[PDB]
Amino acid sequence: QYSIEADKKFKYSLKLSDYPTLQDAASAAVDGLLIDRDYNFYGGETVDFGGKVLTIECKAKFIGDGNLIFTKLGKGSRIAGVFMESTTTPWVIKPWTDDNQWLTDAAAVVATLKQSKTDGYQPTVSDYVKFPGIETLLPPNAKGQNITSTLEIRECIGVEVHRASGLMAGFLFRGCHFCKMVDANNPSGGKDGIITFENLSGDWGKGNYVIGGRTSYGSVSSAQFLRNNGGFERDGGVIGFTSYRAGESGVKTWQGTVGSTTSRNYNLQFRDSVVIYPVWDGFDLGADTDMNPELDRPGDYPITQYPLHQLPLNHLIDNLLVRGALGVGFGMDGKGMYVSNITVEDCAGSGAYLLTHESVFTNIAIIDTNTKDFQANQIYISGACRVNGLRLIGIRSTDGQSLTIDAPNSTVSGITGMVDPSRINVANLAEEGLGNIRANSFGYDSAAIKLRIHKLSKTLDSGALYSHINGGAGSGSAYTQLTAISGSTPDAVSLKVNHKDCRGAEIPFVPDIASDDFIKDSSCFLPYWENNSTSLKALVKKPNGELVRLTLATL
Amino acid sequence: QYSIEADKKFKYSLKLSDYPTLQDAASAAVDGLLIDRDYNFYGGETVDFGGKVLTIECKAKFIGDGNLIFTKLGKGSRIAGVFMESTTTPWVIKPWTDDNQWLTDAAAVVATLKQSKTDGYQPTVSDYVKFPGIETLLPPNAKGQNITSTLEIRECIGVEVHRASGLMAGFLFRGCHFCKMVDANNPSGGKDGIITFENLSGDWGKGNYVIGGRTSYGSVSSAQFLRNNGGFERDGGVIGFTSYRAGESGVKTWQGTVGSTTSRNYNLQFRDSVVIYPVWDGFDLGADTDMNPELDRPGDYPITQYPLHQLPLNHLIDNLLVRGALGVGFGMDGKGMYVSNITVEDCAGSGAYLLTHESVFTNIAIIDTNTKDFQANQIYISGACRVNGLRLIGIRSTDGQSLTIDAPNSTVSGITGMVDPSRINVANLAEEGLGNIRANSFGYDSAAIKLRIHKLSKTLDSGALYSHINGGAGSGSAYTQLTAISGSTPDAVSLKVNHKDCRGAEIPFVPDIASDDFIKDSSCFLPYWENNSTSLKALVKKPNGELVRLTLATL
Amino acid sequence: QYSIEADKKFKYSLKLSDYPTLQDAASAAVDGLLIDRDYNFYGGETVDFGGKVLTIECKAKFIGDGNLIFTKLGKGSRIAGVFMESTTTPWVIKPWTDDNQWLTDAAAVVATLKQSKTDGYQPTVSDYVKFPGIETLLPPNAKGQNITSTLEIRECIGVEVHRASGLMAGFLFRGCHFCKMVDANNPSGGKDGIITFENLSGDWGKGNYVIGGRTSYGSVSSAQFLRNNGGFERDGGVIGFTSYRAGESGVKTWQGTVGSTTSRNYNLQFRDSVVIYPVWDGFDLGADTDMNPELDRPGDYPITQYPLHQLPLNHLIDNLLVRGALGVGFGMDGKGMYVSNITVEDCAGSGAYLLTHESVFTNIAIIDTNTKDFQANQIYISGACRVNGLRLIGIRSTDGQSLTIDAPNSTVSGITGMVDPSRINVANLAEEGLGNIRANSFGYDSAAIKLRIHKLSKTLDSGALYSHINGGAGSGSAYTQLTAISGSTPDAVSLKVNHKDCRGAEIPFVPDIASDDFIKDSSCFLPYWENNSTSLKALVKKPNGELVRLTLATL
Ligand SMILES: [Ca+2]
Repeated sequence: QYSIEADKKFKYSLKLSDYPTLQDAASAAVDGLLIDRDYNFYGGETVDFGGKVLTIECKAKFIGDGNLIFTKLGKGSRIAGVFMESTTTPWVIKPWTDDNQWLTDAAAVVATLKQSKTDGYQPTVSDYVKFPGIETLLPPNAKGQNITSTLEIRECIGVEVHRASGLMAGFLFRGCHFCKMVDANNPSGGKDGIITFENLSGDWGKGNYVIGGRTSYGSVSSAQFLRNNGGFERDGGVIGFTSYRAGESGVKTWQGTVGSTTSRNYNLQFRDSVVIYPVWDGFDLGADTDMNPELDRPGDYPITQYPLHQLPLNHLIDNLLVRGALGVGFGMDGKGMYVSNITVEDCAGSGAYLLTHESVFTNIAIIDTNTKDFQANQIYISGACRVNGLRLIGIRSTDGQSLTIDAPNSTVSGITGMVDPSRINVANLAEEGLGNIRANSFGYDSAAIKLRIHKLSKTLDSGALYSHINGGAGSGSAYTQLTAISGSTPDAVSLKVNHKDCRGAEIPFVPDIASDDFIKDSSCFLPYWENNSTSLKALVKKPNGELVRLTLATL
Repeated sequence: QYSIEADKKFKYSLKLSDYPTLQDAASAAVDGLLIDRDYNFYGGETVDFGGKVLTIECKAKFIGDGNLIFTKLGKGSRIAGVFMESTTTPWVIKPWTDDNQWLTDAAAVVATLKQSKTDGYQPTVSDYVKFPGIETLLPPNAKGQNITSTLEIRECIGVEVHRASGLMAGFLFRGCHFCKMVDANNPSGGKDGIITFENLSGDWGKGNYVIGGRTSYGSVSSAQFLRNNGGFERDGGVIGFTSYRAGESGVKTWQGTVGSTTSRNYNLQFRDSVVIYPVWDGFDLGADTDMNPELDRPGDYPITQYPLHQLPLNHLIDNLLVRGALGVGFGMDGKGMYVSNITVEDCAGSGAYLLTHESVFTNIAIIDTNTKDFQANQIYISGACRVNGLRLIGIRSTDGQSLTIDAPNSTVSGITGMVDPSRINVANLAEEGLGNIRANSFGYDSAAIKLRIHKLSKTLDSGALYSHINGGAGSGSAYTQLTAISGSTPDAVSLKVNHKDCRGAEIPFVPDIASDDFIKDSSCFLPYWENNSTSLKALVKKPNGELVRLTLATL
Repeated sequence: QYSIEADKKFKYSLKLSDYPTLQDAASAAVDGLLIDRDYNFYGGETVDFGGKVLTIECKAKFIGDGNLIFTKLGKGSRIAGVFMESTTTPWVIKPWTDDNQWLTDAAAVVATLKQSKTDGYQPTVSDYVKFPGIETLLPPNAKGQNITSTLEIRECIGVEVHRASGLMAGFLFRGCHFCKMVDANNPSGGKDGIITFENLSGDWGKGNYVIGGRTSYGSVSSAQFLRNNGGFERDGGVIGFTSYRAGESGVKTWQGTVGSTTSRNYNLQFRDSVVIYPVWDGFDLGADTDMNPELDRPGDYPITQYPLHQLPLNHLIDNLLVRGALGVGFGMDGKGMYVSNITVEDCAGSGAYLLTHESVFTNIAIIDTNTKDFQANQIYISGACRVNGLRLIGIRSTDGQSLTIDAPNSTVSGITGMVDPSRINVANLAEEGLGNIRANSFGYDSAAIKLRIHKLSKTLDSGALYSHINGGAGSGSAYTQLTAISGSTPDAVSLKVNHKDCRGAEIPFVPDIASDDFIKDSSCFLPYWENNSTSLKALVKKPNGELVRLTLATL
């Protein structure tokens, strides 16, 4: 009698402590499943949840190298608090100092080696490129390691993993749809990506998100996607996420062919997220391979339809922050893209590397990047793009000859910052829509409005409008000067108004007999010097266009 | 004995499968209530939860056309995972192509008709305006449909609905306070608004939020408010939300009278949210009716106190993104408003439609909008407002004569982008606080600093300061030119410095006898031509202000 | 037999109603603990949770003045829905009007006194400074009150408090690590800080966050940190948070010595958050004491290593909004800082007060601040910093002489807004990287490009390039004018091109005999007046640099 009442009035949950294997618990579960004791799993251990909609509450660890594979969870299933930990304590490198300066010297990086499940990462082949010479210097026991404790959700729909954490930990959603990794509680990564949505088989992934939370370390990228397409609804991607110290990149959409098909991604959101101190890049949102690319795209659009780097990727990209990359802050490719509100600070390589065409970039800030001169420039754009608002330069100087922006096919407006103008290369730069203007000068005895024709010279101003103090401060007097370059000497030739408060115009004249072709316009005169009589002459182009030579000033 | 122990140590939850009706389960529930089987409800089915603080966990569907009404939930009650689904599969339209281009032709829209619970929406009367002629062309079976499966929370305080989803689904909070719709899991909408806080009766709504999540489709607006006032504490609104493909608008505060009282809203937050591909508008934050307005405001401030469009709405509006609207990206009205950090891209109608007065807009970006020329301009502001930072123009051209910004009573500073200056209309445009300036020119043999007096001509520059190459690249030589318009020919009259590297000033003279009134200032001279003697003359205004005519240059 | 089955298949939870004290329930709990009845606690009541990982679900109140202390919760424990309420109803002040105008007059503030647990705050000693004279005017029963109902989590790791609320409520994490205050459900504060992470004893705090949610009222700061260091991983801080009407500041990192050691903080995130209507400041992110500072830093870096205000605080600060402060919107100190995307509106004191050195500020907007002239300026920067993008001025005027920006050691670029240029003081202001420029003028018969040398005069332009209409609108004619200041009269001396459509240049001449030193450059001439013969003369500096005087124009 009581049993009838009790079966109706109490919440169903079983606990793993009461079962000899995880499958035994899974098979018996109805609603709740509590992980209340640490569970040692073998790599490839596979649990069949019978299509049941389960709420898996974790208050202990899953311990093992390799993958713990969950299958046949019903839509609406949730896994909370999971903690993955490897059995192996690998050798890790820590390529930064106790003052958070990046180490770049291979020998210094090797000297950091320790056995730990955190506070660094296992070297991989990409480290051989990142730290040149390290391949030879690393001891064999620190090369080729492959330690990750991975929770794999396999071929499920509508499963969410919440508040996950771990040590040498990874989370893989393989062949899943409408799944989410929510509020990741700072798992410390292993050899593989920390959060992966991989859909190389089956239908293109859709509805797969990283929402909130953060990760640390890992040998490769923190959050990554293969063969996902969010549809026009943009149903997938990364929102509200933080990546710290990825061994590769913070957020990565894969490029090129993986196995026999495309790993590329379309129609995802990348918004409201932060990547700090990646060893490679902050955001890597390209789809085509840059160096030595495939000649085809099996499973994707052919090269005949869209050239390399010109896929209609159509991601929704907004409100991203990157700081401290040892590689590139923000990288992408594609055609027809809109990108907005990107802030990149203090990166050793380019702040932005944009292999894009017919794309628009709005309100971009690239602040103290390429600080180790790893790339040619701070921001590169290959194709014919538009940039509307670009902040350049924080507090760092540049000693060498590298460009700040090289966007040779792009049209740009709204640069702010103490950029060295010789380090700008664009197709067209303009402020078409300014109002009435004032140039305010501080810390000088003059104010200047300068002109520079980059075709003539990228390094020398070709003319200027100046105002210069006469006397000293408080004099109530200045002179205005209109200048032109000659013989590569800026300001060589000039007209002045009010020099020494004289209230007159000082007019330059041709220092010898003027040639006919020196005068440009009709109804104008050009003064010139006749030294043989101590006279000024005037070459006059009359209103009718004919030339005459007159005497202008005499002894 | 065991029963005493068990009653104390187990969590209380009952499951709907054990009860014949939802009311029977509600009446028996203590703490938890599990929806473990699909439940078919009749429209208007009303459940009385006895004031109990319940945690309702949904792992199955509520199925029915019409409203499932929950009442008398205690403060702190939570409903998670709810899934609403209609019994009717209606006719829906899908006014976009397989390349995500909007369809605007009525006949093309009619051709998209299919029976589905998603992937489109049921036509409503607003479609008759949006797609002109469609009212005549739609078959009768596709007109006037009214399918929604709505969870209605009625007259409750402190109830939260989390992770809701569905098909033809809606969520209505009627007469509620301190309620939230949290992390909406992409419900696909029906005929009515997807998320509604309606407080037409009782106290003004307060504490009501949409937090996080997203919605898709629906015939009308995704998230909407009637008669809510967040108080000075700004306790309500929309934060962190995404709307896709609203049949009307993404986020809407209602305007005008509904029933017998005001539907307007005050003191709400609209922040950190995204609206993509609405059929009408991204954000519709107006309170007064634009076309054919009421002559009064029953239940609100009278017109005598605040004129139409001048209510002190006082919303907190920041960090919003809109892309792809078929209507207006961002619309509002009100007086005394501050708005910041708004980004609008790729809209067919105006990017921003601002019926505002004595309001401030900071860091606005309106990028490639009014692309179908549906409105007069890309950004319109009616009243006397201030705009501080305005990015205009992405990559699209404008073939016709429409203005980009028409803000005739507004003062604006900080435009960036390749705007056509003839398409700017403002009360005042200025950059008062620039430093020393350099104009850098790429892709031309000259650099230019131009002036345009819009009262004189909106299409022609009235004067310029140029620098032009002498010779070719690398010559180290340029000439500076100061010009003025005459006879509507820009640059008609000019003074040059260093033309052809001559190191002299070429000075324009009056091509005939100068009239007395041609000279402006004392202690100045004006050269002019005397053709009858092949002489230059000078009209001199002496230091004492009197005129004299002198001979300046002779044969 | 049934008991064996039941013990395995039901979720364990006990409820406080079944136990005489909270400790009795804690001791018996296994998994869940339900707070189902209001519980009156005594101040200092301490509960030992036995290291157990518990899920504490609150559906009733903890009632008491003083602290309810939770200890020995296991990592992964969660407390949801907690509601703290005092037993005392104190006297509170409400220093704002029914139109949300701040009250500043002490007598007016005293007149607001009422007994309530909300809608105002208990006066503290800081109010004596904020409202001068109020110390004398407050009745003794409204002074020195100390009412807070505080949930204290003591020396725990990995505990999260979710959806907390209350009246006169506070939340203290003392000596905790890896703890979070998540989705605070608008608790109304008491005398102490609403959310505090205090780590004065033990290891520096790390992993401690406020994530999401909001608070209202309180006598002091809403969210605050003492002796936390997030490490290079930036593992702690405030993300996604809203503070309303703090009695002191919205978000505060403490400064100086507290007790015997440092209260300072390093390496925290402050992002994506909003502070509205604080009585003092929006964000107070300083570490050193401004007024009457300590001569040392026990427990921290010594002054010999880092001077006052020059600590390497290294916080990650981005995407913050402040509106309506009665004090300062955004304040900080430190050296080597990067700060981005800060928006401050409508503050009575300075929008930003930056005691920083060698720091970079990118995309800052300070809009209508120092509105009550409480400080010297709207934005102050003490040290040698860089500002890249600064929006100034909304719609408010300034009647007095206060500066807008005073950043005397800083280099700034990219100011936008209707700033009064006389109210800018910086070390250097420049736009180095503009393209070809157009100045568009509306509402005037002229367009202007002005120059101002602040060393000469902060209030008068020293020269200008103008374009002015000849005739009226549509004439197709303008004149260009190049001017210079003399005798503190702007535009006193000028050269014109095309005045009255004459097609000639009007040239100013020296109104008397020119002195030798009036001419600057070789191969130039300077016209001057010889009144005794009604002649223009020319002072000529020949190509060889020697002077000669010629006759230029004669009767
Ligand atoms: Ca002469």
